[PDB]
Amino acid sequence: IEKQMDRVVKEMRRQLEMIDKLTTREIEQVELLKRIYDKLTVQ
Amino acid sequence: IEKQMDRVVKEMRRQLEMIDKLTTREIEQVELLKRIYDKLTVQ
Amino acid sequence: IEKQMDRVVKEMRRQLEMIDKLTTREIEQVELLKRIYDKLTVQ
Amino acid sequence: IEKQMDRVVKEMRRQLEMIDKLTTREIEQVELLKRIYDKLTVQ
Ligand SMILES: [Sr+2]
Repeated sequence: IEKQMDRVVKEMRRQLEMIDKLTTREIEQVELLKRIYDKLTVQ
Repeated sequence: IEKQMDRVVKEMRRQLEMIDKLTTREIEQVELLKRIYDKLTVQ
Repeated sequence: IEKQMDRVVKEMRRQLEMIDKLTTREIEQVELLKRIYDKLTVQ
Repeated sequence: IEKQMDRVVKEMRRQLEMIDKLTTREIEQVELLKRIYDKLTVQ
């Protein structure tokens, strides 16, 4: 069963790398949203 | 296999931190989107 | 070790429920984004 | 524990499907955000 647990650890870390990237992309969306809102506010 | 099991548990704790971040950022984004839509729509 | 694997299955399903909710929320963001873009396009 | 291990593998496959969706939707959102920002900015 150690062969299977080995595959699980590897896949979890691969999927986490993907979620990590997603997290970075979401930060950009927030910053872009704030910029868009400012273009719509008098200043 | 206890060593492998420990690795799995720590990856899950790491993943939880990431989901928490995605969840809170998602809220910030949607609230921003609604505000932006309102700035463009007849009130 | 069955006690630990039991906790892993439960936690994975709990975290997936969270990702499932996130997925639904993201669909809304896309639909909201399309509506915002249309308010900015002549028609 | 092989039965529990199988449950874990299937949850991971389910999670992957979800991450794939989040990843593709995120792209659609950012491209929309950039287009919206452009519609509001001097070109
Ligand atoms: Sr988003």
